[PDB]
Amino acid sequence: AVDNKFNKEIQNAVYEIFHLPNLNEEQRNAFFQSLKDDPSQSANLLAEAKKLNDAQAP
Amino acid sequence: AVDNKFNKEFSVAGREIITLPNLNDPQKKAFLVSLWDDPSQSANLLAEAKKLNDAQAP
Repeated sequence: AVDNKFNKEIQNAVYEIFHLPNLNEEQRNAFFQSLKDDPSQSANLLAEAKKLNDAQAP
Repeated sequence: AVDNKFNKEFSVAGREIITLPNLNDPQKKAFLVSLWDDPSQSANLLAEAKKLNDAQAP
């Protein structure tokens, strides 16, 4: 029984998501809720966040 | 069993922390880990981060 805490992965995804300047507040809240519920999916969530950030660039 | 909506508080307070220009990279990351781990402490953490930022001003 391996205890995977994902400390590095979570903290990296959080820091990067906060720096994506084109996300809205609702989007950040959705990503953080999904990460808290399933921290194994940090890479999926960060990739999606980056894609939305870029789609919402002025 | 109250849901304290601390996911939304993490999002709002975290953004404020990362927008403090005079904090360094490990300082902002230390604040964010504490916030993620205990979002009930958001106001205390934000206050501490603001005082630290305002004090490290050029």
